[PDB]
Amino acid sequence: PLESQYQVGPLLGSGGFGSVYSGIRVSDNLPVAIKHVEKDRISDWGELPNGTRVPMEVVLLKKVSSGFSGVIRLLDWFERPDSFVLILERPEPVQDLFDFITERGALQEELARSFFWQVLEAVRHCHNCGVLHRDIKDENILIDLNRGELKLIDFGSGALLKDTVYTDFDGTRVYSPPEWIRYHRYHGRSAAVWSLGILLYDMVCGDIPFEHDEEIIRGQVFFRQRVSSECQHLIRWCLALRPSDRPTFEEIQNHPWMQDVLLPQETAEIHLH
Ligand SMILES: N[C@H]1CCCN(c2cncc(-c3[nH]nc4ccc(-c5c(F)cccc5F)cc34)n2)C1
Repeated sequence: PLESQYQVGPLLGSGGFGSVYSGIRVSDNLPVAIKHVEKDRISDWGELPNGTRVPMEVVLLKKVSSGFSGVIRLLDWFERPDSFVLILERPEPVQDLFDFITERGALQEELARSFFWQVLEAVRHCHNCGVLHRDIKDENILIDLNRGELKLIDFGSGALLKDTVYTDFDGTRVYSPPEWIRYHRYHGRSAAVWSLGILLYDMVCGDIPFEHDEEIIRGQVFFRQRVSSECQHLIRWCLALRPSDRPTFEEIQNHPWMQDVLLPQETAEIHLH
């Protein structure tokens, strides 16, 4: 059962994603997150190998939860009469990248370089497992403050990775590529790289670059903060209006601005602790 397995604490959040409660596995005080969601509010269904009709979020999660990674992992789940309850990891102390930036203002480039890299590595992981997150942002990235490690969260907008076109999008708008805005059509990888450019700008500037459809499609990036020239270049390269002019993951990771990254543990010693 559940309540017998987990001792539910206070509500951590609630929204489209449902309601998230702080919790702890009784077996070993492991800190966990307990996410509840009503079936009636589930749009994207799918099924496990054994063919169980579960939320696509569960399918994906299970696919990226094997072994170590920068993705909060799904420990266990439960089906209820009118809802699904997922048991997910819970760093402690932890803080999402949104509040972190909101608190600290634009980040130092060395810190951003560390964070972004970890992000990239986690997205390459997801794609290896054939999963497309579809909603990468500072709100869906948690920071394990004592480790300096970032974890991806919220796969309820995700999709199985595919080489053909996507015509559905239910992720964050201002983070949506121009090709979706204009044509309602996009491809996995390249649309991902567009959101990774929004994120990078977001870190180094403290706020996303575009706000209106007009801005997203014009593709003009103005820097509100003092950013290195190498960094503005990588950012403008990810925000290339034409999907095929955007860099590949390997290209992003091989960008000058991305050399000499600090490992997590030092990132924490230097910028968090
Ligand atoms: N739109 C996003 C924004 C954040 C909440 N959302 C989701 C969606 N799917 C999984 C998890 C989630 N899985 N494990 C967790 C441990 C802590 C906290 C956590 C936290 F550290 C700080 C504030 C709020 C929190 F919810 C969340 C966790 N969270 C929706």
